[PDB]
Amino acid sequence: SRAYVKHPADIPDYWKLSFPEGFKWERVMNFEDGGVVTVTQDSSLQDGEFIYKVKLRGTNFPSDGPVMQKKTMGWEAISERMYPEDGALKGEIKQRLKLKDGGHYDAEVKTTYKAKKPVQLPGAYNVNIKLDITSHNEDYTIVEQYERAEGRHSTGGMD
Amino acid sequence: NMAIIKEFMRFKVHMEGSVNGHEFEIEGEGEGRPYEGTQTAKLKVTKGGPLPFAWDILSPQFL
Repeated sequence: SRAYVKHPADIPDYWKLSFPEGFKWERVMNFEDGGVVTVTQDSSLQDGEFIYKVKLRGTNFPSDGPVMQKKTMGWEAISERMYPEDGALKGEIKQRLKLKDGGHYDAEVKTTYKAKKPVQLPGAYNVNIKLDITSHNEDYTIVEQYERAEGRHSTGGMD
Repeated sequence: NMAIIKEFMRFKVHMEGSVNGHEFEIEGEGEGRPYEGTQTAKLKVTKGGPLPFAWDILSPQFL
């Protein structure tokens, strides 16, 4: 939900600048056991609220691994390294899912964010993300999440 | 733009997807403070539930 990233004044908030038209993104997640998730999303602003449409395709998860067996325990703190490329804003993450067995399950993720109109692109910087499941029913057909996200310069020193 | 994006904003999300062939749909709604960088969501599986896989692969797509 990229409209809600806190930005410093001197870094252009690409996602907020894209509105009201909005932006689209496409994400690929490669998990260490061969599992793949590809996701596309369209974000727009209508009737004063943001409207998100998402499609997700996950394939090749070992029928015996932590995802299919519901053995994960949440995402660690995430640092998404942002950079402009080919007219779009890209984000790359190396990030783990906690496992019930005292362990970790790693993912490499790359996302391309493109505004529907011309928007100024930022240079390289990081987005720091905390993503929490705050509550759920027994079978996760109802789930509540909290996220905090903040851009930080990755160059530029103490300045 | 600092006009059209208020200090408090709500959102609606629709997901359609499949994992290892298992089709499902999810409808949700959230809210937060765009300039402060914080938000909450409540999601409900509407088709394909209960899900045979970790919710954690879906959470970053919402968020």
